Order: sequence, then C-alpha cells, then structure tokens
Amino acid sequence: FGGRGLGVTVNAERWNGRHAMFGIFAMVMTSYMKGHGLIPDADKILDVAQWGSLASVWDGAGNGISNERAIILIAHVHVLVVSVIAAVAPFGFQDTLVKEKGYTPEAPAGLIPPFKTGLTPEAELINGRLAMLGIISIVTASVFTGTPVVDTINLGMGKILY
Amino acid sequence: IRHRDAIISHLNWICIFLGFHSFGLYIHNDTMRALGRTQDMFSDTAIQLKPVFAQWVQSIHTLAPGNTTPNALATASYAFGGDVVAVGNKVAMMPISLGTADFMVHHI
Amino acid sequence: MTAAYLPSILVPIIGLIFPGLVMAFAFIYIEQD
Amino acid sequence: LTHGYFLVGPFYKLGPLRNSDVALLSGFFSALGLIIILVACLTIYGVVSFEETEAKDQLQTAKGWRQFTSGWLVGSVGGASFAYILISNIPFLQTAGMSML
Amino acid sequence: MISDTQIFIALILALVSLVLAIRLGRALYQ
Amino acid sequence: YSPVPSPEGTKEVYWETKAPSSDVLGIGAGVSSGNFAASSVVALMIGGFCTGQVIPLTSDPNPLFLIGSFLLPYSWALHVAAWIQKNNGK
Amino acid sequence: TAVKPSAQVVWPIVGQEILNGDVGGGFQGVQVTSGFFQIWRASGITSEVELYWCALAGLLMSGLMIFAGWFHYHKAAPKLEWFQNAESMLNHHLSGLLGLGCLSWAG
Amino acid sequence: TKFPKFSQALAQDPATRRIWYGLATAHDLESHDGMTEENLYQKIFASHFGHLAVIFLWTSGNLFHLAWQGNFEQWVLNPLKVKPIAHAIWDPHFGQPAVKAFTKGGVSYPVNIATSGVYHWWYTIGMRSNTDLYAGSLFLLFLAGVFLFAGWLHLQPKFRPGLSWFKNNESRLNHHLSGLFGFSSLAWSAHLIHVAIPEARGQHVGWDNFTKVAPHPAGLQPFFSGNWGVYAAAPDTTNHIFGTSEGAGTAILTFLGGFHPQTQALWLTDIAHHHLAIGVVFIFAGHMYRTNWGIGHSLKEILDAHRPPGGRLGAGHKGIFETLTNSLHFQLGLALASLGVITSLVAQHMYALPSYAFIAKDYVTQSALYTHHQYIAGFLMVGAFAHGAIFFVRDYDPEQNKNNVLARILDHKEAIISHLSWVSLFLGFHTLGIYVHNDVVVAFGTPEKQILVEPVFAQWIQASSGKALYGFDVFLSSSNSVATNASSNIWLPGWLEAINSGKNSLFLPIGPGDFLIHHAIALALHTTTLILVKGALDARGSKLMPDKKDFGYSFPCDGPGRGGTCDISAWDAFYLSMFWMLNTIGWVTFYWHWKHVTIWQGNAGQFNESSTYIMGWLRDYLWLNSSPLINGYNPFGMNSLSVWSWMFLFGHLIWATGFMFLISWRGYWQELIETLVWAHERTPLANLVRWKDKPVALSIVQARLVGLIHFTAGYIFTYAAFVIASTTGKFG
Ligand code: CLA
Ligand code: CLA
Ligand code: CLA
Ligand code: CLA
Ligand code: CLA
Ligand SMILES: CC1=CCCC(C)(C)[C@H]1/C=C/C(C)=C/C=C/C(C)=C/C=C/C=C(C)/C=C/C=C(C)/C=C/C1=C(C)CCCC1(C)C
Ligand SMILES: CC1=CCCC(C)(C)[C@H]1/C=C/C(C)=C/C=C/C(C)=C/C=C/C=C(C)/C=C/C=C(C)/C=C/C1=C(C)CCCC1(C)C
Ligand SMILES: CCCCCCCCCCCCO[C@H]1O[C@H](CO)[C@@H](O[C@H]2O[C@H](CO)[C@@H](O)[C@H](O)[C@H]2O)[C@H](O)[C@H]1O
Repeated sequence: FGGRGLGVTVNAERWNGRHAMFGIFAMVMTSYMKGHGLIPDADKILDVAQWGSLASVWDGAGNGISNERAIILIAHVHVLVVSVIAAVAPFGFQDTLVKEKGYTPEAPAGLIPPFKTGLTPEAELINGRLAMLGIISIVTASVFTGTPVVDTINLGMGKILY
Repeated sequence: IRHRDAIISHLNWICIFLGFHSFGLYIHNDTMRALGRTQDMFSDTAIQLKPVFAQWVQSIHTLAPGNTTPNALATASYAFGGDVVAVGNKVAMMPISLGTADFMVHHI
Repeated sequence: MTAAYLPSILVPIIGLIFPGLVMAFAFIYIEQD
Repeated sequence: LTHGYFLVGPFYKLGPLRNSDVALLSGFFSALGLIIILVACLTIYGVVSFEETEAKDQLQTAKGWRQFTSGWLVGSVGGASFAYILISNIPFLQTAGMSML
Repeated sequence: MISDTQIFIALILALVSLVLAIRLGRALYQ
Repeated sequence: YSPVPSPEGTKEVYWETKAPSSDVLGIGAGVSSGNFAASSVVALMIGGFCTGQVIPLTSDPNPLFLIGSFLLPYSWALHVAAWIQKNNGK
Repeated sequence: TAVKPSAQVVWPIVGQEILNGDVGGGFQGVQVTSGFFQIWRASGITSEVELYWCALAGLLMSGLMIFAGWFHYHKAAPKLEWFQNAESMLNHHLSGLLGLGCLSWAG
Repeated sequence: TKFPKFSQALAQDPATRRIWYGLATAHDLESHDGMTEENLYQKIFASHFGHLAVIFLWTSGNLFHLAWQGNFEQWVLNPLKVKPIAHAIWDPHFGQPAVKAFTKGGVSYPVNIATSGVYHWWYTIGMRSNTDLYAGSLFLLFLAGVFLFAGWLHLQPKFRPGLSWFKNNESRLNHHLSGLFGFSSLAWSAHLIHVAIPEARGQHVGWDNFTKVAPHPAGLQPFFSGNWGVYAAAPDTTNHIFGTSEGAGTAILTFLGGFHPQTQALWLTDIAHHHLAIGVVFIFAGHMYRTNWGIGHSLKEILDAHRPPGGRLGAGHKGIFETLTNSLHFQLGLALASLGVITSLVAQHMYALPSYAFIAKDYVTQSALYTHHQYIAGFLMVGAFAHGAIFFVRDYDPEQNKNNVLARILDHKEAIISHLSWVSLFLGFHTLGIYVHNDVVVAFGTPEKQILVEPVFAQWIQASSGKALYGFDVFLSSSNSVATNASSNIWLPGWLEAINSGKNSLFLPIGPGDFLIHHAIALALHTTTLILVKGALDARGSKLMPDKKDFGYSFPCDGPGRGGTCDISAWDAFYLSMFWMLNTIGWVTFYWHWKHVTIWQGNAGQFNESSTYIMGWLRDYLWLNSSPLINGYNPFGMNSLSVWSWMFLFGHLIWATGFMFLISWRGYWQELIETLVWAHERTPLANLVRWKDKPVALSIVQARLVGLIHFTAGYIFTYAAFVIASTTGKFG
C-alpha cells in the first residue's frame, strides 16, 4: 500500500493534483458549453425503450436521465478508459500510478517547493494543490449558497463564460 | 483404470456444463418472467431453443410409410406425426410436438 | 423523489465497485505471505 | 486481440439492448467492462503469484506477467474496437447472414 | 420533505462514522 | 483464573449446621430471636390490616396503608431470622 | 370404455369399505392399474373359468420351481464345470428360451 | 500466508481450508494464539461497542430511508388505507412491467411495502413529519459515531480497564438495574407523558416548545403535593380520534386496561404509568448490592448461604460465584436463555396486546413480527444451550465445584437425559397417533369418530382472566368473586370489554385443534431440549468417548473404531438440535398464521374443523394459501408479489442445496477434487495459471455447518415469502 505510492504520499498528491487541474478545466468547459447551449438536445429525457433500465432516475417528471448528463458522463468515460490503460500499460517515459516495492519516494515539498517556473514538477505540484483547494472552495461556495456549480464558476469568473 | 483421472475429470466438466446450460436456462426464465421481461425468456414466443434434430427425426418417421418402409401402411407410432387415433371419445394416440420446453427437459 | 440521481449513482457503485475492490484487496491480503 | 475481438458478439446479439438501435454500442461497452474486470483479475493474480525478480523475459515472472497484462489489455481493447468497426459498417455481420435472404 | 442538503449532511455524518469505524477496526486488529 | 473481586467485608457464610450463623442477617446479626419473632407477629398483623384496608383499591389509595402493606412479606423474612437466632443460641 | 378395471375387494372393518369404489359393471372394488385386463383380452381370455385355470397353472409352476430348487441344491447339485459353459448356455437360452418362446407365443 | 494472524497452525495450512477456518474462528478469541484474559475482556468490550454502533446505524438507516423515500406524512393522515413504504427500488435488471407493478403507496417510483411496522411504532410514539424522522436518523448516526469512538478510546492505553473492573459484579448489577433498566424506563415514561400523549391528542410537542407546553394542566404540583390521582382524572373518551384533539382527555397516568376503541391498541396513559412503575421498581432493585458504602448485599454471601439444610442439593450454590464470574460462556448461556424467553414473550404478548396504533389491522405486519421474533427466540435458546456446552468443555472445573449443583447435574445427567427421552417418546407416540387416527378416520368418511380433546385447562385459565365463552364462572368471569371485586374499580371494565369482544387476538377461542398443536409444540420443545441437554452434559465425556474434553467442543469424530463415532461432539448436538429448532418454530408459526388467517377471514370454523388432522393442515393452509404467492408471476403477467414468488422458489432451492452437504460426505468430493487437480495440471493454456492454495474438499465439521446454513436460509426465506405473500394476497 504505502510502499507502492498510495495513501498520503507525494505520488498521490501529484496524481490528485493533475486530476484536479483537469477537473477545474472540465468544470469551466462544462459551464461554457452549457451556457452557450452547445450540448445538443440537452433537456431531452432519455427513454427506457432505447437505453434500457439504466436510464431510469425516478424523478417527479420523466423518470429518465437528461441527454446532457449522459453526454457529460460519456465524456468522463473516455478519459476513464484512458485512465485504466495508462494505469495498467503506461508509456515508457510516463510517471506511473503505482510504484514498485523498492522505489525511492519523492521528497515532500513542504509548504512550497523551490520556485521553478515552466514545465517543472514544482510548478505542477503548486498548481495541483491550488486546483484541489479551488475545487474545495467552489464546492463549498456552491452548497452554502444554493448557486449551481456552473453558475458559481460563472460568477467567480465574472460572467465571462456566459 | 490407468486413465480413470482423465475419464472422471472430463465427465465432471461435461456434468457441470450440462447443469449450467440446462438448469440455468430454467433459472434465467424464472428471473426473466419475474422481472417482467417476457421477450428475454427462452420460449417459443421469445428467444427460441428449437429441438430441430428431434423434429427432423419425427418428420422422417412420419414420412417413412411408403418411402423408407414402402410395405408399411401406417407409421410405427402416431407420436411422430399423423392422425388422432381416438377410442370412445378419448385420445388413444396423437402427435407429440416438441418445442423449447421439450428441448430444456430433454437436456435436463 | 428528492435527489433522484442518488440511487442511479450509488447502487451501481455499492453493488459492483465496492464488492470488486473488497474481493480484490481481500484476495491480496489472504494470499500474501 | 483474439479474445477481445470475439467478446463483442454474444453481448451484441443477446444482451438486454439487443433489440434497440444502440445494440452494438451496448455490446461493445459490455465487452469493455468484461475486459477491464479480467485485467483486474490478471493484475491481482500477478501481485499474489510472483516474487519480484530480475528475470522479465518469461510469462511466469512478476515483470513478465505485468507485461503480459499490459499487452492483453491493449490487445483486448483493440480487438473489441475492430469487431465494433466491422459490425457497425457491414450489414452482413449485423444480421449474422440474414441480409443475404 | 427532505432536501438535497439534508441528505448531504447525513452523508457527511455517515462518512465520519466510517472513519471512526475504520479506526475501531484497526484498534481491534492490534 | 484472575482473582474474582468481592465487596469489602465479604465473609464466608457457607453453613452445614442446623442453622446459619447470624452473619447471614447482616445488620440484624445482633437482634435476639424474641425481638425478631415479636416483630414478625406485629408485621404480619399490621401488613394484613393495611392490605385489607386497601383490597377494594380505588384511584385514591391511602399512602400509609400502602406503605404498611409491605410489612406482610417482611414478616416472612422476620420469622426466618427468628428461627435462625433461636437456633444460634440468641 | 366405461368399466374401470378392478381386481381387489376390501373387507369391511373400520370404515375401509369406502375403498370399494363404484368401478362400473355393477361392481365395487379398488381400481387396479397393472393392465392385466388388457393382457387377458389380448390373449383371448373371455371367461373367468380360463382365469381360474391360469391361476392353477401358475400355482403348479410355482410348486415345480420350488421343488426344482430343493432338488438342484439338496439332491442333485451341478458341478462347477456344468456352470462354466457360457457358449452352451447362450445357445440354449437364445434358441430355446427366447426363440422357442417367441415361436410358441406366435403360435 | 498470514491471513489468520491469530492462529499459527491455521496460517501454515497449505490448502483452501486455511481461508475457511480463519473466517470461522475469527471471533473465537479464547482460542487465539497467546490470548490473555485481560486482552480477551478488552477486545470483547470494544467489540460490544462496535455491535452497539451497528445497531444504531441500522436504525438510523431505517429512519432515513423512510424520511427520504417513504410516505409517512401521507400514512399519518390515513393510517388504515395507505400502504407503508420501506424503501425505494432501483434495480436495473427490471423490465417496465415490473416497474409498473411495484409502483405502489401513492408514489411515482417502485417501492417495497414495509412489513416491519416501524410506521405504527413511530406514529404511536409521537413522530408526525419526515423532518423529525430525519432528525432521529441524524441523532442515531451521531450516537453510533460516539459509540465507535468509545470503543476505540476504551482500547487506548490508560483507558483499557482491568480484570477487576470487568469482574465487578455488584457495581455492574446496580448500575445496569437502576440506570440501564430503571432510569431508561423512567425517561421513556417521561417521553410518553411529555411528547407522545400530547401528539396523540393533536398537540405538537418538540424540542422548540417542550419546556413551555405542560404535559398536564395542573403541572407538577399534584406530583409534589402527593395528590397523584389528579393525573388519572379525565382520560381519553371512547370517541377519541388518535392524533387529534377530538375526544381527547387530559390524563397522563391511568390504569384503564383494555384497548383504545379506535386504534385497537393499549392506552398510552396506561403505557406511561407502566413504564413509570417499572422504572421505580427497577431503581429500587438497583440499590441492592454493595459497591462502596457498606450497605447492600454481597452476591457471594447470598450464593454460599442458600444451601438447603436437608442436604438434597448437596453443597448448594457453593462455588457458583467464581464459576459464573470466571466463565464468559456461563454468562452468555444465562443471557441468551433469558433473552430467548423474553423475545418469545414479546412475540406472544405483542400480538395479544398490541401497543401501536392501527397495527392490529395490518395483518401482514402482525404475521411478520410474530414470525420474526419467534425465530429469533429459537436461535437464542439454541445458542444458550450451545454456549452452556462450551462452558462445560472449556470452563468447568470439577475440583472448584465439589458437590455443587452443577456437579450434581453432572452426577444425575443419565437420569435427566433418560427422563427427557421418555417424555419426548411419550408425547410423540401419542400426539402423532391421535393425528394419524384422525386422518384415517376422516379419510374413511367418519369424522365423528375423531379423538377431539377439549383444552379445558387453558379455557379455565381464559375464564379466570374473565372470558365468558366457556361458562366456567370462576375468578374474573364470576361477578361475585373476591378477585372480581378487588379489581372492579381500577382495570376490570376495560379488560373485560377487551377480553369478551371477539374483535382482537386477546385470549382467542381454542378447541381440539389447539389442544393437539400445543401438545405437538410440547413434543418439539422437549425433544430440542433433549438434544441440547444431552449435548451439554455429555460434552465432557461418555462411555464411547470418556476423554471428550481433551478434544474440545468441536471436532469431526473419533474415527470408525469402537463401532463408529460420527457426530459425537457437543457441536454436533448443536447441529442436530438446529433442525429441531427450525421444526418447532415452523409448527408454532404455522399454528399462529393459520389460526389468525382463518379468524381474519371470518372463517374460524375452517381452522376448528380442519386442524385436527394433518391433511387439513396440508390442504386448507399450505395448498390453499399458496395460490396468490405462486401466481406472483405466471405466463400471463406479473404483479408486486412476484419478488416473494421468486424468493419462495429461492428458498426451496437453497434448502435443497443444504441437503447436498448433509447427505454426501467428504471422501467422494476429495477424490473428485484430486481428478480436477490432475485435469488442471495436465491441460495446456491453463497450467500456466497456478493456484496458491491447494484445492481440498471441505472438512467434516465445515460441511455440516455449510449444509446447516443453506438449510436454515432456505427454511427462513421460504416461510417468510409464504407468510408475507399469502397474507398480502388474501387481505392486502
Ligand atoms: C437443489 C439442490 C442441489 C444442487 C443445486 C446441487 C448442485 C450440484 N451437485 Mg448435488 N446433491 C444434492 C443437491 C443438489 N446439488 C443432494 C441432495 C445430494 C445428495 C445425494 C447431492 C449429491 C451430489 C453428488 C454425489 C454429486 C453432485 C454434483 C453436483 C454438481 C453438478 C454439476 C452442475 O450442475 O453444475 C452446475 C451448477 C448448478 C446447477 C448449481 C446451481 C447454479 C445455477 C445454474 C445458478 C448459478 C448462478 C450464479 C452462480 C450466481 C452467482 C452469484 C454470486 C453472488 C455468487 C452441482 C454443484 C456432482 C458434482 O459435483 O460433479 C459434477 C456429483 O458428483 N451432487
Ligand atoms: C447490485 C449489483 C448489480 C448491479 C448494479 C447490476 C447492474 C446491471 N446488470 Mg447485473 N448482475 C448482478 C448484480 C448487479 N448487476 C449479479 C449478482 C448477477 C449474477 C446473477 C448479475 C447478472 C447479470 C447479467 C447476466 C446481466 C446483467 C446486466 C446488467 C445491466 C442491466 C442491463 C443494461 O442496461 O445493461 C447495459 C450495459 C452496459 C451499457 C454496459 C455497462 C458496462 C459497465 C459500466 C462497465 C463496468 C466495468 C467494471 C465494473 C469496472 C470495475 C472493475 C473492478 C470492480 C475490478 C446493469 C449494468 C445485463 C447487461 O447488460 O450486462 C452488461 C446482463 O446481461 N446482470
Ligand atoms: C428476597 C428479598 C430480600 C431479602 C431476604 C433481603 C434480606 C436482607 N437485606 Mg436486602 N434488599 C433487597 C431484597 C432482599 N433483602 C432488595 C430488593 C433491595 C434493593 C432495592 C435490598 C437492599 C438492601 C440494602 C441496601 C441492605 C439490605 C440488607 C439486608 C439484610 C438486613 C436484615 C435486616 O433488615 O435486619 C434488620 C433487623 C430488624 C428490622 C429487626 C427489627 C428490630 C426490632 C425487633 C423492631 C421491632 C420493635 C417492635 C416489636 C415494633 C414496634 C416499634 C414501635 C414501638 C415503633 C437482610 C439479610 C442490609 C444488609 O445487612 O446488607 C447485607 C443492607 O444494608 N438489603
Ligand atoms: C418426520 C420426521 C421425524 C420423525 C418422526 C422423528 C422421530 C423421532 N426423533 Mg428425529 N429427527 C428428524 C426427523 C424426524 N424424527 C430429523 C430430520 C432430524 C435432524 C437430523 C432429527 C433429529 C433427531 C435427534 C437429534 C433426536 C431425534 C429424536 C427423535 C425421537 C423422539 C421424538 C418423538 O416423537 O418420539 C416418538 C417417536 C416417533 C414419533 C417415531 C415414529 C414411531 C412410529 C410411528 C411407530 C410405528 C412403527 C411402525 C409400526 C413400524 C412398521 C414398519 C414395518 C411395516 C416395516 C423419534 C424417534 C430424539 C430421540 O431419540 O428421543 C428419544 C433425539 O435425540 N431426532
Ligand atoms: C407429559 C406429557 C404431557 C405434556 C408435556 C403436556 C403438555 C401440555 N398440555 Mg397436556 N395432557 C397430557 C399430557 C401432557 N401434556 C395428558 C396425559 C392429558 C390427559 C388426556 C392432557 C390433557 C391436557 C388438557 C386437557 C390440556 C392440556 C394442555 C397442555 C399444555 C399446557 C400445560 C398443561 O395443561 O399441562 C397439563 C398436563 C398435566 C396436568 C400432566 C401431564 C404430565 C403427566 C405425568 C401425564 C401423565 C398422565 C397419566 C398417564 C394418566 C394418569 C392415569 C389416569 C388414566 C387415571 C401443554 C402443551 C392444555 C392446552 O392445550 O393448552 C393450550 C389443556 O387445556 N393437556
Ligand atoms: C471456424 C473454425 C472451423 C472449425 C474448427 C475451428 C478451428 C475450431 C473453428 C475456429 C473457431 C475460432 C477459433 C476461429 C478463430 C477466431 C478468432 C476469434 C479471430 C480473431 C481475430 C482478431 C483480429 C481480427 C483483431 C485483429 C486486430 C485488428 C486488425 C485491429 C486494429 C486495432 C489496433 C489495435 C490498432 C488501432 C486500430 C484498431 C482498429 C483499434
Ligand atoms: C446447559 C447449560 C450448562 C451450564 C450453563 C447454563 C447456561 C446455566 C446451562 C443452560 C441452562 C439452560 C439454558 C436453561 C434454559 C432454561 C429455561 C428457558 C428457563 C425458563 C424458566 C421459566 C420460569 C421458571 C418462569 C416460570 C413462570 C412461573 C414462575 C409462573 C407462575 C405464575 C406467574 C407468576 C404469573 C401468572 C401465571 C402463573 C403460572 C400463575
Ligand atoms: C424538607 C422536608 C420536606 C421536603 C419535601 C420536598 C418535596 C420536593 C420538592 C420539589 C422540587 C422543588 O419544588 C419547587 O420548585 C418547583 C420547580 O419546578 C416548583 O414547581 C412549579 O414549577 C413547575 C415547573 O414549571 C410546575 O410544573 C409546577 O406545577 C409548579 O409547582 C414547586 O412548586 C416548588 O415547590
């Protein structure tokens, strides 16, 4: 477990930071595409006669998943398949998710790593911790106010997206 | 005696295969009918398991009088096909058709 | 039903992901020396 | 490649969505889920079965089994996708020959 | 009726109970 | 295995004689048998009288007769203690 | 087509006479399903006198078999060499038991 | 391999037996490697904390799933017409007709209809909305977290209690009697008076107003004044509509007796005075033992002093104090026996005297509750005797128990077992003979010749409680008796009205079928007791195995020598008695369900005429009431009973699967597995894959246990599906 880079490690911090930076990007792009109506037939309710019982939600009207939610989930399914293949069959140069038992752990960067600008692991770790904190802040601002998360992003970016 | 292990192992495998692909059809049909999916069952009004070989043998035995037993007036039994022999308003013998249920019970 | 998305989110996770991860990790635990 | 290629067929023809217009997409997705489950099975087998050795050119080594699992995942995804492409674009495979009648 | 926020609060309390249960299980396992 | 604890002052009161030792009476270990027998007779009389006063029970029972009715089961333990003290030479 | 076959009649003891059901033909008894009535009709037995004679023949053959058992164990027991003739036993049992039996029943 | 870290012998096992036996001995802490008494007690304390947390989480889950997906607020308005919802269904294996058929209860999604009766209980105790249900679920989540933290804390160093604390009998008895029993009952009486009764009278009381809404208009002044009977004045009128002020009274403590005429349940004021009186009595009980202040009783002195001087009990109860305190299995057997008796008592008294509003009209709920708690009772009693046998194997020291009551049980065990055998054979011979006699004589068309014994003893008891049906005219059914005159001002009118109205299950009329089924129950109880007592008393040794205590509580056999020694251990007596326990709870629940189904239908004469012979039970109860259950799905369609229709068959399957482990035994399966091992080792493309554990057949004891588990699960699921679906099809 801990000997493979899982748990409270620098490897897990880096991986969750990468996924959180991508998550901030995906939330911003979701807000942009939904605000401009660029998701086709976004309010179309998927029917059980075509997509089966997995489309059932049991809401008060329609009893089906919206087409936009299914499209967002399929967009996530793409990068989940990419995730599975990269975790099992990584690139030869790529950083691995799970580490060998006799691996050398990366030193913890403390409060802040040395200020190496550019495509450096220090900048990656800084922006990753920042993105994880931003996801925390966006979720808390959404659930303490009732503003939807796309709308919370749109106000926090000053209505630039829509 | 010297290849008893091969015999018993292959028989064990074919017994497990027969149990799965015969009784699990009944279990599958129980679940599908219980889940309200009649079109997903193994039945004659659903995904079909036709006993084509036994039906073909029945057709041969019905066609046999005058063709492969040319000196026989009638079939060896009316269970293969033919008329309804009835005695005293009760069926003595009539054709015994074979469908999906007959397939499943013969493989059971 | 209020929060009707929650059954469709949680039932596949609880019924397929939780037992798969539990069975995998329990397998690793009971077979390791 | 071989096993993932043939895995699409039964899911496409006999699955619960087989009578729908998205039958092939559902069958390929079911095949992909089975492939991922089997890859997890391969991974945990290799974790519990092999000691970490320098030898990596044999199947029954830890590094060799990890290489085999990586190859099996990539081949299974590729074979399933190839079967999906062929059934999507050829009407003979959609009807299992009944398009000739 | 019950709102989404109330269900989320119950989920947070259940997560706290999960952490405490994991700690008790580790303590009982020595 | 490990020592089984008891409250402080716990003694061995196992007996095989005609009567137990007076220690089984606890705080009443120094009361003579005559006092026990007299109190048993008085407790029976008072408890029976109070009980017979409250047998047609109403929604407003007299609290004094309710308290005094508990002396009737007390009198049984009193005559048992009287027998114990009488056969303990007291 | 209208008379249920019945060849067992119970005695009245404890109410078990209810088992003598109305089987048709003016008869009360336990209905039998062994198929003996159809066998006797196929054999051409038309009266109960012939059935009495058949019963006597069966009893006589039972006595003959039990006497043969006593004789062939206690009086004249065949040796092991007699029993170890598989070829002769197969010839006699194929041609005499099955063959002549089929021929006489065809007769 | 280090999965069974508590057993070195198990961890070195090279086969698949290691995983099974590590799973099956995980909570048997006394047998673990290097277990000390102090560590054992501390682990048990923390495990008890964890089980408490599990109970609280389960109850919070029931409350939450009801507050979220139920129809409690709709059911409160119309309690006798609205079907109570347990939880929602989200099953992706459903087709659309199954989605339609499970959409019940007035909601728009598939639901399961609750049979646990939590609606009636929560409504009776004062819950009205989904908000207070959700608040209760949150509170129970917090309480479960608190108990998990306490279990963790009381294992931390400088908080681990010593063995002297754990074996402090007097302090634990005083605190658990006065506080856990007494003050909890007093606090529940407070909740009924302060909250439940005002909500029953149409007045909302919550945390926001309970300090300003007096439970009684006079306040606590009659309590502090000694004028307590003021709390009994102006009770609820017989025109009271529950949950409203229409016809409501002002009393908080009454002794009215009988039932509320609308709810058909006990008066809430009677329940409040009951729990108040129980609290006072238990707090008085909890000041009995000496803990720190000189006053109080010593348990050791009480035990040692109660030796009858005639010497018939030998040394009496001398040494029982140390034997009970040192043995956790003695304690567990006593606790399980008392719990099993009391959950049987719960099952009988709750159908006979229901306390929850409108639950006597919920026939499915009553059937499920009775069956559930009676099966729990059978399990608990079997466990009590099993852990008593474990005490005799592991913890019984004969030298510490010289001429004791335990030693004299062991010294006349042969008389005990032989007289149990005699009474079992007596009961079985003549009960089965009467049933078969009735079967034969009814089959031969003469039912008038049946042997029909009137149960006059129990009818006399019913008349002593006031039942005027039988004309016995004794005690409360006599209008001139001193027992009648004694209670006439307090509870006799309401009790007599409830017992003599044939609209409830209060002392139901009984006939010869009732006589026969209670004597069959007596047979089954005596026979299960025979097996369990014979297992406990022969656990240390028999003539066939005089050194059985050297082999432990559970072992397969002692080999084919000495005639053969199959199933000779005391664990095997547990295993044999489990079938008899299933049989007796089956007979009891069959009797309860058939009598109640015929009474609810208005056709009690069907039970009265058909229960005297076995064919009546098979035809008029099993075959007749199976029709809506087996038609839950058919070739024409399906309805909401289909799940029970599935589960029924499911039960009939797994029960039969149990037979495979109980009839076929090990060596056959081991030779098959050897052939399979050869096949896998010799098959190309599969011998690249190797097992880590060698495949072996299940062991003898393990197979007995697994067959028992499949058998028991089939028993329970079959009967549960039958009782719920049959009651639902006939009445719901
Ligand atoms: C209904 C009861 C029952 C059932 C199901 C079985 C099942 C079996 N017996 Mg058995 N047996 C039984 C009673 C039963 N027995 C009894 C009472 C006796 C007493 C004499 C025996 C004596 C006996 C002997 C002596 C032998 C067997 C053999 C077998 C096997 C036959 C192979 C087979 O059919 O594979 C297919 C499996 C089944 C049909 C079992 C049911 C599975 C169905 C299809 C559903 C599967 C669903 C799936 C697993 C769900 C997964 C869910 C997940 C959560 C786990 C199989 C395991 C033979 C054997 O093992 O060699 C082959 C054998 O030699 N049995
Ligand atoms: C509570 C657990 C649970 C859940 C949530 C499901 C859910 C489902 N089952 Mg089911 N099933 C279960 C238990 C469960 N099953 C058990 C115990 C059995 C044994 C009796 C079965 C046997 C069974 C059969 C035989 C079939 C299903 C099918 C289905 C699907 C319904 C039809 C549909 O629309 O598929 C459409 C399907 C898709 C769009 C494909 C989904 C692919 C998923 C998302 C990939 C997931 C990969 C994997 C889990 C990753 C994690 C690995 C890790 C755990 C190691 C649905 C996904 C049917 C089906 O379609 O299978 C695919 C089907 O044929 N089930
Ligand atoms: C089966 C029930 C039972 C029994 C037999 C006992 C028995 C006993 N308990 Mg116990 N107890 C019980 C239940 C029981 N208890 C319960 C249920 C509780 C708690 C809810 C307690 C709580 C308890 C405490 C806390 C204590 C006892 C004590 C005692 C002992 C004191 C004996 C005594 O009172 O002599 C007293 C002697 C007399 C009353 C004699 C009367 C004296 C003269 C003769 C008076 C009469 C004078 C005259 C005739 C009357 C007119 C007077 C007038 C002029 C005013 C005794 C062994 C005490 C003890 O010693 O512990 C071991 C003690 O401290 N018990
Ligand atoms: C319907 C099934 C059945 C029956 C009738 C019995 C009967 C019996 N069991 Mg039993 N048992 C069973 C199933 C059954 N068991 C099962 C499934 C298990 C689980 C393995 C057990 C486990 C078990 C244990 C562990 C014990 C018993 C005991 C007993 C006996 C005492 C109870 C009793 O009624 O005595 C009365 C006896 C009977 C009702 C038996 C029937 C007697 C017949 C009707 C008399 C007529 C005979 C007839 C004329 C013979 C003619 C035959 C001829 C024509 C060829 C009795 C022999 C206990 C015992 O031995 O107690 C002394 C005991 O210790 N059994
Ligand atoms: C040991 C055998 C036995 C056992 C365990 C039971 C058990 C039971 N009986 Mg039953 N009963 C028995 C024998 C037994 N009975 C006999 C022999 C008769 C006479 C026919 C009855 C008549 C009877 C009636 C009328 C009623 C019960 C009832 C009951 C239940 C409540 C308890 C009770 O009334 O005890 C009664 C048992 C006894 C008083 C004594 C039983 C023990 C002795 C030793 C039996 C031996 C009698 C002896 C052979 C005859 C003496 C000779 C005589 C011809 C002069 C309980 C299930 C009641 C019921 O059904 O409640 C629902 C009820 O109303 N019993
Ligand atoms: C019938 C025959 C007669 C009787 C006897 C018999 C022998 C038993 C029987 C055989 C039955 C069986 C044994 C017949 C044999 C069967 C097997 C199942 C055939 C498998 C073929 C796999 C190929 C087509 C996938 C190839 C990969 C393609 C090119 C991929 C390109 C991909 C790569 C990764 C790169 C990216 C692009 C994409 C597209 C994603
Ligand atoms: C084997 C094992 C080895 C050693 C350990 C071990 C656990 C100790 C042991 C197992 C022992 C086993 C587990 C024993 C299990 C035992 C059984 C279950 C005990 C049941 C007792 C019933 C009592 C006496 C209440 C009776 C009611 C009577 C008093 C009422 C009368 C009256 C009431 C007041 C009111 C009105 C009705 C009437 C009738 C007028
Ligand atoms: C010294 C020898 C005799 C000792 C006797 C002691 C008797 C018990 C004392 C009771 C407790 C103290 O009681 C004292 O404060 C209570 C505070 O609620 C007052 O109670 C008052 O307020 C309550 C709460 O609102 C109301 O429900 C009461 O109807 C009201 O009377 C009592 O009227 C007062 O007497």
